Amino acid sequence: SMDKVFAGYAARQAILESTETTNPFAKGIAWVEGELVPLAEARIPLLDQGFMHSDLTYDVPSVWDGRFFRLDDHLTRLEASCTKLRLRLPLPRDEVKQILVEMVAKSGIRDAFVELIVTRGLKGVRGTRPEDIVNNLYMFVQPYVWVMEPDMQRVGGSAVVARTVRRVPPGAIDPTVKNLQWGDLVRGMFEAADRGATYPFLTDGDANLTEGSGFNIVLVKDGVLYTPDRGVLQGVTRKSVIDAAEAFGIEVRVEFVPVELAYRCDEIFMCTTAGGIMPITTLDGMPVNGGQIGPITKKIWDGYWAMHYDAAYSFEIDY
Amino acid sequence: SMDKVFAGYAARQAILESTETTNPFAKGIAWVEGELVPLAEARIPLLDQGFMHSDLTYDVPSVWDGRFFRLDDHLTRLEASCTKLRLRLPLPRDEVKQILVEMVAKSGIRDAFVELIVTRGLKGVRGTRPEDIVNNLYMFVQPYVWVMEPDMQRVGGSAVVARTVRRVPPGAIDPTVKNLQWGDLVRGMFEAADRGATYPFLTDGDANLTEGSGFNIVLVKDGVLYTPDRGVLQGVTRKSVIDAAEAFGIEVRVEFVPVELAYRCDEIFMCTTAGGIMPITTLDGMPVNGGQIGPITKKIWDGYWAMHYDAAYSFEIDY
Ligand SMILES: Cc1ncc(COP(=O)(O)O)c(C=O)c1O
Ligand SMILES: Cc1ncc(COP(=O)(O)O)c(C=O)c1O
Repeated sequence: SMDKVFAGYAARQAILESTETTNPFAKGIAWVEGELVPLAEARIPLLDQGFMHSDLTYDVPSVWDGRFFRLDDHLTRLEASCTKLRLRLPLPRDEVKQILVEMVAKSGIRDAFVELIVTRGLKGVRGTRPEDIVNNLYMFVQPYVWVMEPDMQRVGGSAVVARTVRRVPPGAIDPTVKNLQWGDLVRGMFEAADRGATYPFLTDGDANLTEGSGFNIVLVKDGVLYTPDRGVLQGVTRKSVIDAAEAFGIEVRVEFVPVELAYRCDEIFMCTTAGGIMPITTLDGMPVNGGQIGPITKKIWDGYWAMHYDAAYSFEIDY
Repeated sequence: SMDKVFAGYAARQAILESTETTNPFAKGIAWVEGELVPLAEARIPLLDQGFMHSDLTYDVPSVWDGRFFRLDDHLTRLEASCTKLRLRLPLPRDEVKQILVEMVAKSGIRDAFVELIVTRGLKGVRGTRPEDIVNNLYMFVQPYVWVMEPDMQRVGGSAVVARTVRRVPPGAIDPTVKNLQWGDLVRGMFEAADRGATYPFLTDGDANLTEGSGFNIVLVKDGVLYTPDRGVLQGVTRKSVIDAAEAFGIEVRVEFVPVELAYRCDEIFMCTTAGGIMPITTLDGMPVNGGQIGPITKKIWDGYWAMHYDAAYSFEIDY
């Protein structure tokens, strides 16, 4: 049912575009210091510690066909991330939700990438008394972003297990805290391109799989799903994959996933908010179990997008 | 001869402060997109990938008593860092040097912290063709920053070996590439404060010392200097420490430094551009070999500041 999903998106894109010459927010909208402004014009202070030392957390809910998807899960993860970094969401949570909906309405964007950022503020942890630290908030709405483009999801992507880089371990930086410190992940993207592939899979350096440059990894083997427990973000897409699998009666094991399972499994897909369910059909230059998108991947694919119209996981925005 | 160095600084500081209310650049000046602006007013595009994914490198030379210290070393390290990250300094190096000198002069600042930042730009590595990527440059000059303030340097600070966090390993993020991804270092600063100390010493997760939140670590035992080789920034202050130690006939060992050596060494000091030579007299709540600043620390301290008037390591700015 990719045709239905992608055709609906192509149609809504054409409409969105024809608003660009008259709606200054049609290419994205940003919230900065309580003002709304076109995304291409948003500026932040050079001295903000979110920039000076990437001292921040963030989270990215999405809108599809005018329905916010699992927004409360994203806001709850954001607050959990903040707590773990000794940050505090600078506005009441219900007010933040209110602003996000309004921002989407003004943009007219029906399929949107939505980002919230909480930074330490203008005074850094080093030599500022904690009582004088004032956290900052930034939010923006932009057109939906594809870690895997629709036309590649019909074909499958190519991945490698990275050998020149490995994932930052939790004892250095907690990967359950969503953060913008992408040094290892960018190295991985460089390595995949050098090796003639699109996506990097990073190990934990101890012969287990973790995650990639903006996605969780799922292996399928003998009808069972396998996905890394430790060392990764606990994605909302992954959580939706788990909800779908259980509804379908497919076993899911969130556990230590040895690198070797990647070379003898039946299917592979990545999952993430900016793109959804993303099949992988070659691994280290070899077809994954024959090279075709697998049946369980397809079932999860359809179940994920179905959830976007399910009131238990979504709500409709008034534009 | 701390008295002379610090009293000279205090005097120049009183002059600078007296002008804060009439020189608009006296609190700092920034270069953004070819424009010079007061530092407190400088702003960068929200969508710059230096913010969105901390996809950048940086470097921090300094000015002392109107004399740039080792600027060409810092600029060469910046270019080497750019190369490792596949970035390119956006202006010719000699034009970059000329702008900085101009910026210091306009500010009137005689003791300056000078930062250069090269970011990926407005288009990210994920989903932009490399040929369409355009790196951005930001620079600023601000009053000299003290990781350890003069009064504390006369007496020594207190550190802990961090036990809730360890340093990001090189196979994840190269610590010789100066970067603003301080997730582990901020955790270290929190841990130190939680424990009633100031400075965190992070290990490599294999029982060896690395560096801290903005500084290298040097141990002194039986007349020999020891400082970690792998897993740390190759500090320009550390390079100056080595030049001074060789000048004095003191042996320096840049090698693997087991954590245990910190508990039985004779002296400890930190070194960094933002403060210079910073003695440590208590470790994990215990005195370091008596709790007094050691004689080899004092010799390195004096020689470090003497090098700031040596034409081989510095040049005078025309204000
Ligand atoms: C490193 C990383 N892992 C996993 C994910 C997937 O998380 P989620 O499904 O909540 O978007 C992302 C999100 O972009 C990510 O950046
Ligand atoms: C992590 C880290 N280690 C060491 C240093 C010391 O480098 P340098 O002496 O060149 O300033 C710095 C400087 O702030 C640093 O951030």
